[PDB]
Amino acid sequence: PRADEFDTLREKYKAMLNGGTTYNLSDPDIAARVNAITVTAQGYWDSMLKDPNRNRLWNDAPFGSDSTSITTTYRHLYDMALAYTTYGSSLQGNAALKADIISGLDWMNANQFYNGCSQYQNWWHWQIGGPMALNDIVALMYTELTATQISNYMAAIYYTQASVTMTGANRLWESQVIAISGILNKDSARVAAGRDGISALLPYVAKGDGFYNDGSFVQHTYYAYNGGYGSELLSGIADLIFILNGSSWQVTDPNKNNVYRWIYDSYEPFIYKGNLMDMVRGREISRHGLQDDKAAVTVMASIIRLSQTAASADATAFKRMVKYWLLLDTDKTFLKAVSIDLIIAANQLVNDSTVTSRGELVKYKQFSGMDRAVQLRPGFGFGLSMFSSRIGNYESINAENNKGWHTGDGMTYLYNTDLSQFNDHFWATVDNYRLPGTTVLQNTTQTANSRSDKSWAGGTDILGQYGVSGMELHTVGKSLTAKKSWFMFDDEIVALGSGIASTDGIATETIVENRKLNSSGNNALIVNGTAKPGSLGWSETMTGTNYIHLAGSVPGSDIGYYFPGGAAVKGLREARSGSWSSLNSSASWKDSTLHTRNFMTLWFDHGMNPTNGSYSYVLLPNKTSSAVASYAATPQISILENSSSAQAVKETQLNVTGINFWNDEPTTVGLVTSNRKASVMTKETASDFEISVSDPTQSNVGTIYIDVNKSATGLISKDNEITVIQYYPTMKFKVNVNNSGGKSYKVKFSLTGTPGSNPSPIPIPNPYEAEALPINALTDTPVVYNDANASGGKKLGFNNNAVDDYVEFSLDVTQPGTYDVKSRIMKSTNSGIYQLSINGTNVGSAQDMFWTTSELSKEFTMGSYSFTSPGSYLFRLKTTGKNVSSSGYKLMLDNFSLVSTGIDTTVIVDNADAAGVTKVGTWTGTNTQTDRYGADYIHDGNTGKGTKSVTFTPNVPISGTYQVYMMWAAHTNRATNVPVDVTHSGGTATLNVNQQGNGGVWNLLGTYSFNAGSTGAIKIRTDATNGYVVADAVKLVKVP
Ligand SMILES: [Ca+2]
Ligand SMILES: [Ca+2]
Ligand SMILES: [Ca+2]
Ligand SMILES: [Ca+2]
Ligand SMILES: [Ca+2]
Ligand SMILES: [Ca+2]
Ligand SMILES: [Ca+2]
Ligand SMILES: [Ca+2]
Ligand SMILES: [Ca+2]
Ligand SMILES: [Cl-]
Ligand SMILES: [Cl-]
Ligand SMILES: [Cl-]
Ligand SMILES: [Cl-]
Repeated sequence: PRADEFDTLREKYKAMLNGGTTYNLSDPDIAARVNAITVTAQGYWDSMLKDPNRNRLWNDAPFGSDSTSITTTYRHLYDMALAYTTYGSSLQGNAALKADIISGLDWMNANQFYNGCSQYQNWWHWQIGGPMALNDIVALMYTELTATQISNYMAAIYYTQASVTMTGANRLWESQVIAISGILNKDSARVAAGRDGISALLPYVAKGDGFYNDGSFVQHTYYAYNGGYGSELLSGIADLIFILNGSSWQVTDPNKNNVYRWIYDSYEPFIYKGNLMDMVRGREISRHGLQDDKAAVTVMASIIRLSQTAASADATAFKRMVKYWLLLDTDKTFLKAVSIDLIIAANQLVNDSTVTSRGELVKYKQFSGMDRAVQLRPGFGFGLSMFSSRIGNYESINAENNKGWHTGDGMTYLYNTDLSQFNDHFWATVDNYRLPGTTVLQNTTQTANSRSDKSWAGGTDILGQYGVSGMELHTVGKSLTAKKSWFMFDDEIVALGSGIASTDGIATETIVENRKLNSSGNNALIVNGTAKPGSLGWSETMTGTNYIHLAGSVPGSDIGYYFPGGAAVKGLREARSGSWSSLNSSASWKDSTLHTRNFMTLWFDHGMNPTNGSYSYVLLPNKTSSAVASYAATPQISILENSSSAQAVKETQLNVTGINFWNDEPTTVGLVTSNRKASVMTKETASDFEISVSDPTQSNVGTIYIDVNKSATGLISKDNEITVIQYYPTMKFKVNVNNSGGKSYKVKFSLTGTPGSNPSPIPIPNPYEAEALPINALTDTPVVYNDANASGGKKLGFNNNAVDDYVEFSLDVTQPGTYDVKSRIMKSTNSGIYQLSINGTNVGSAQDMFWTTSELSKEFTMGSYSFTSPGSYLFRLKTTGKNVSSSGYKLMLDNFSLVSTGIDTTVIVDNADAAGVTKVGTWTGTNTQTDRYGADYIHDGNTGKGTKSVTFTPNVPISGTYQVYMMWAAHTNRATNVPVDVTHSGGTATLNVNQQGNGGVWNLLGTYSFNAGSTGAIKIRTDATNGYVVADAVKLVKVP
C-alpha cells in the first residue's frame, strides 16, 4: 500500500511482459522466443538514431506531421527494453542498451511526447498507442529509472489520456492505459478509474454494439464481429481482470461473470480445432497476418488468462478446451506467436495430466443477433453466414476486405481435419465471385456496408444438436432474390433453394463448393462412381450428376455431395494466383507478394434472368466414396417441399423434420401448418412429439399459430410463450413471439398414456386493453395515462400531430367469426377523427371522437369485419381530421371489444333441409302458395290428427337468449289452433298458432334461453287441429 501493493502489481505486470525472473530455457519454445526477442531488439538498436542533434529516433518514424511515429518509436523502444530485461537474452542487462533506451525516452520527453505537447494529426497515437507502449517500457525499466524520469513519462500519459469517455475498444484501451499508468505512478485513484472504465463494456445487449445473450457479438452497429472487435475486448478485459485480481482495485462488478460466459457462448463455438471462424471476423478476413488460425491465438490466450481468475468449474472447463486445441496445434501456431509468459502457461497446461483434453465439441447453435449459425457434429463443423435488414452483408472500410462482396450471401463454411483450408492464403487466391453456398450474379460485385430489404434470416433448433436456417436473399443494388434454406442433422447438411429470380441480365449461379486442394491440386474427384481427370485446367458441365466425392488432402477431410433428383453441376479444377493487396490495400496491411493455390469449384447455373429457379444438394462430410454412393441410393433425408411457399426436409433415421415458412398466410407441409413466416423443427419418438418454433423476421409482434396433424394424449413440457390449444384429434398451439429476437420456443407433447382433457376453447379476450396491446406500426408515440374511469384503470393517449398519423395494434382473435368492432374512448378536449382499418381494409366510416357533453367515456361502434381464421390481426386507427372544437388530433383510447353478430348466431331450419328435421307420420309437400321459406312446405293433409309431428332441432352456436320465429303458408283451409312446442333450457313452452293468417312472414313465438348444442327443439303437433297443419321454417335470433 502506497508503495508495496503497487510494487506487487507492477511486478505481476512486468512478468506478463517478459515471462518472469526465471524459466526453463531448455524449453525450445521459450528458447525460440528469447532469440526472437534478442534479434528484434538488436535490429532496432542497430537502426536507431543515437546522437544529441537527432530529430527522430528512427527514420521509419519521422516526426512533425504523422502521429503514427509516436507509437512506432515507443514500440521500437519497447522491443529493446524487452530484450534488456528478458531472462536468457544475450542482451539482458546490457549497459549500453540501457543507456540508449533511457536517452530515447528522455529525448521523447523533451521533443515529442510530454505533458503539454502538441498532439498533431491522429489522436489515437497520442492517447492510446503511445501511452500503451510507454507504459510497457516503464514497467520493464522501472528499477533503472529515476523518480523524476518516471514522473515525467507518467505526466505525459495523464496529459494525453486523462479520463475514460469513449466507447467500445477505445474505452477499453482508455481503461488499460489509465490503469497501468496508475499502477506505475502509484496513484490509487487513477487505478480505480481504470478499473471502473470497463464496466460499461460488460452488460449484454439486445440491439446495436456488444455481446448478446444468444452468443452474438455485433460491432459497427450491423456486423457479426466476435472474431474482430469482440476478440480485442475479450483480450483487454481478461488482462485487466487478471492484473487487478486480488488487489484493492480488483474488478467487483457482478457483470464480470459475463466475461466467463462469453467463452462458452461467443468463442468456443467459433473455434474449430484452432481456427477462429472467418464468418465472425468481419473485415479482418482480409489481413494476411491474421488468418483464421492466427486469429484464434488471442482468444486461446484470453481463455488461459480467464482460467487464472475463474471459479473452479470454469477454470477447469477453460483449461480443457485450450488443452484440446494446443494438442491439435502440431505446427505450434500458438506457441510461436505468444509471449514467454503464455508459453509457460500453455506448456504447463499440456504437461499437466490432471487436466484432460475436452475432446470434440458437438452442438448446434443459432446466433439470431448477428444472422449466423454453427453446426458442430462428430467429424465436421459447419458455419453459416447470412445477412438481413438487421445485419449488413459485409464490411469494407479503409480499403480493407475489398473483395468481400459475397461473404454474407448465404455463404457456407465446412470445417474438418484440413486445418489449413481457410488459411495458407485461401483468401488471396480463391475466386471471391464464387464463395461456397452463395447464390450470386456471375462475376459481379455488391455494395459494401449494406443491409437487405429482407427480414427473413434466422432459424430454429432441436435437442441442441439439429437445426434449420433460412435466408431470403436480395442482393443489394441487384434485382436478384432467392430463398435459401439449410437443414443440419447428424451427419448431413441439406441445402435448398427456390424462388430464385432476377432481371439483371446476368447468368445466375449457386456455389456448391470451392475447396482449396493439396499442393498438386490432384485430390481425386469421383463423380457418379467414376474418377474424373485430376489435372489442373479440368473443366466440365456435368449433367445427370447424382453424387460426387472429393478426397481430402488429409485423413478426415473427404467431402461428399448428393444431388436429389440429379443435377447439372459445373466443375473446375484450376490453379489460382493473387495477392492480399486485392483484399487489403490499407497502409498497415498492403502486401503484394503473389501466391498460387489450387481449387475445386462446383456450382449450379440457373441461367440468365431466372423467374423461379431452384437447387437442392446434400453435404456429406467425412464419408468414403462408396458410402456417398450408398447414401445416394437410400438417402436418410426426404425433401417434403422446395418451393417459394415453404422448404422442408425430414431426416428419416432421426425422425427430425425442419421447415421454413416464407409467407404470412396459412400454409401446410408435412404434418405442420403455420399461419405466419416461421422456422420450425419437429422431433418424433414413440412416446412424444416435440416442436420448436421461431420468428426469423424478428418483427412479428403478435402470434404464430401452429397445427400438427397428429393426435397427442397431453402435455409433457412447454416454454412460457406457448399456449396449447388442442391435444386430439390433432395438436394445436400458438406462440406469442413479441420481442422474440428470433429465439426459439419449444413444446413437447405426449403420444401415449390415457388421453387427458383437451384445453377449453379460448374465448375472445374482451376487452382488449389498449394499454397492453403490442404495437405493430406507428407515426407518433402514444403514452399510457392512469384513470379510475377507464377499463383496467389505464387509457392510451395518442399523440398524433396531423392527418394520416396512425397507430397500428396487434390483437389475438382467438375464435374465427364475424365481429362488430367496438372501442371505448375516454373524453379528452383533444380528440381527433379516426378511421379504423383491419389488415389494410377500412372498417366502417370515420368516427369523430370529440364531444363536449357530460359523459366521461363512450362506446364507439366502428363497424363489422369477418375474421376467417383465428390468429393475429392488425387494428389500425388513422387520424383523418378533427372537430373544430378539438385541441388537436389526439385520442384517449381505452380498449377494443369484438362483439358477435347475427351472421354467427342466427340459425334457420327449413323442412328440407337434410339435417335438423325429424318427422312423424305422413306429410305432403307443394309449391302452390309462395308463402315462402325454401322451395316448398309440408302439410298433414287435414288427417291423422294427434298422430303427426314435425320437429325442428336447431344447432345453437352459443348458449344464450334467442327469439324464436316461425314462417308458414297461410290460406283459409288452415287450422287456427296449431299447437307448437318450444323445448329450451329450463323447460318446454306450448302455444297455439293461427295458420290461416300471417303467412310468408317470420312470426315471433317467444324468447327463451337455449344451451349451445341440440338439446332444444321446436315441434309442431296436430292434436285437435280444426284444419290443415303446415310445417315450413323456424329461426332463432340471438338477443342482444
Ligand atoms: Ca480519454
Ligand atoms: Ca496450427
Ligand atoms: Ca443422417
Ligand atoms: Ca431431375
Ligand atoms: Ca435481434
Ligand atoms: Ca405526426
Ligand atoms: Ca384500458
Ligand atoms: Ca320450406
Ligand atoms: Ca297424441
Ligand atoms: Cl549510431
Ligand atoms: Cl528506421
Ligand atoms: Cl471502438
Ligand atoms: Cl402502463
